[PDB]
Amino acid sequence: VKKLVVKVHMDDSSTKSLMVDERQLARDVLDNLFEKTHCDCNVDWCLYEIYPELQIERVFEDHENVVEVLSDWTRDTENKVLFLEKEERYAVFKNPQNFYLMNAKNKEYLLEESFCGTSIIVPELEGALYLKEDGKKSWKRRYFLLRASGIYYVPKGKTKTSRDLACFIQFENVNIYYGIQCKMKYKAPTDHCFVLKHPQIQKESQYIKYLCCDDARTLSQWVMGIRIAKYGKTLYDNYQRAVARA
Repeated sequence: VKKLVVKVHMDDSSTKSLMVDERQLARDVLDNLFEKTHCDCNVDWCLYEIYPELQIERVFEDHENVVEVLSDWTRDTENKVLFLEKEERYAVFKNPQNFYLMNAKNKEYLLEESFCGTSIIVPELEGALYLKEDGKKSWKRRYFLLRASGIYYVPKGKTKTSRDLACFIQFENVNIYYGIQCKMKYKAPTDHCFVLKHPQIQKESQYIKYLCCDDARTLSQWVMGIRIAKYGKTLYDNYQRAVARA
């Protein structure tokens, strides 16, 4: 019964307003746009969330309920939905070797082990990243480790062993975003930044976590890796559903 009008922004500055009820997923809105825009229907097409105030942005995952995501938005919000190509969204499924470390046979076997087993296998990703200090234009280099449940950090004066590892954040409690203009705004070492915060946060908060990578490659590895850990088999299912429409 619950209905909502969503203004979807196109790349050429134009907009297309759709009627979206409480039952529609990002998958359904995309199929609707596919018919109306007459696009090539490639897997990179996605819904894209932008927060102009906090200057953060992320892809919608295809299984996400659109109304539910927009219900977190304030009445006076500046937030926009965009329809554009993001080739990073399913990068692991096109080239799994770029993340889990190749021909069609070895690509298939690697993905079936990582996604089609009993539990998911998350890339063995670890490295130092710059974490922003709460409310301060100050950044600190800490060693981080990617796990199935969340990201773990090495406390200053501890070792890499799992017993010494403390949990930084759990993926259940955050969406992952790109950080925009973090270098200029907060004196981030680079602009290769990702942002971890709860869907409900719509303004400045200490619980918005800002992480800066040394290069563009490191950013790509962490965003893809965290999305694998957070979304798991559903992300694989999203991709298979997208290939069938291409």
